[PDB]
Amino acid sequence: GHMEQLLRAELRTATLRAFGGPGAGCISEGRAYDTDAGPVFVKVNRRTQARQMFEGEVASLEALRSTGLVRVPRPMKVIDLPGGGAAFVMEHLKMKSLSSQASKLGEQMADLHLYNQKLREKLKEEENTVPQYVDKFGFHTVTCCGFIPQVNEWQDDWPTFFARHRLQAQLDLIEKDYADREARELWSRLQVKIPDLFCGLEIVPALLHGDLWSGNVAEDDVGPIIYDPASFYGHSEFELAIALMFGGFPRSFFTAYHRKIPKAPGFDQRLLLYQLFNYLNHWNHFGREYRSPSLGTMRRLL
Repeated sequence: GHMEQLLRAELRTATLRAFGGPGAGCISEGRAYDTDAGPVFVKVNRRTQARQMFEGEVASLEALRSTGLVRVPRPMKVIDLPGGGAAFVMEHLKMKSLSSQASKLGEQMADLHLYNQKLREKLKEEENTVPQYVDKFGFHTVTCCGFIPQVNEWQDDWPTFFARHRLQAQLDLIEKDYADREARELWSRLQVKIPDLFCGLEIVPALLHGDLWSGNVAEDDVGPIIYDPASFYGHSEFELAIALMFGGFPRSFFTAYHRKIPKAPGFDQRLLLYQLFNYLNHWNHFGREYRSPSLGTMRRLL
């Protein structure tokens, strides 16, 4: 069976009539189909690592949806395609661009980073008493930021996790593909200074969307919607690094967010360490074009 007949088999509808345009106006890829059981959105990708990439997104969607705090599209099915790759069926929402609900979202995001912390505090009262806190950084599965199968192996210390499984992840493929001299030299000097940027700070693992830029965030008649997660447990300030970079966010959004999680001492230097990951990752996805920002950033830190 091809794409439409396979979608009909797994969704149990005879209709699957389509509507909408490229990503319904917001999502980068995708088409919307009206089926017997209401509407769905289908994302297609014909690379080999498509299923895994999509299986990472369902874990991400599964984990944010289970906190009740933010509205994400409900995963539905992941169908392997005969011509290579996979299709990912999901609940279809109608989406406007984030304007009025930018106040509501900043506090939804703020709650989401504090959710796992409210869980630890419940377990404290539970222990002394005469739904599960995550004490480590990482994720139970491979979620992808793009088409790079990432590693979310649980590490206990955040600077450790981030340096080896985020930054080194990227500067390794940058060494293989580009053989960039200024990159390896700068990275060897930076890697030692990272521990000095998190002193005077206690970090409680926070569940992150993982790619929260202005183009992965919308709104509804009901409220704000986020989508396209690359989720893991990390440092809440990381979530904002990509959000700032391509700034389509209203000041509404950060006025709310920082009411609950205010900017801690050292915010503005760790901001650079996190935007550094995104610059590297974009170098690897989009070309040498991101070399000037990537290196100018490690230059800046030192």
